[PDB]
Amino acid sequence: CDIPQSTNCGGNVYSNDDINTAIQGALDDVANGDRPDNYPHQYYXEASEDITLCCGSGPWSEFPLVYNGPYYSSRDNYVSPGPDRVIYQTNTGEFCATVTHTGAASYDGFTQCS
Repeated sequence: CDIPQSTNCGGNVYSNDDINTAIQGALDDVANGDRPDNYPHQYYXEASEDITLCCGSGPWSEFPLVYNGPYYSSRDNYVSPGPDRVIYQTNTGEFCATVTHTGAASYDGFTQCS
């Protein structure tokens, strides 16, 4: 769907530019064989009960959502991905959702941003 003007991930508010930057960043990264901290990761889901995608069929990818993006981490300079992520349609770059570990029931769990 169209990138929202802003999104609230457990207190961290990101703009449409932060979101777009994450997706564009991830696509460029993949195109050049640079996968910072091994992201993007595949998003395996439609079975998900608390995450609603606003995009079509998979495959779906997930990449860290951060300020002054896009997220980047290097061989000798580790940078934490933080708790927030963007999910996009792998083959098209279509925005699907913003999710976060913040406010989830377990450390590895996710909830949708508002």
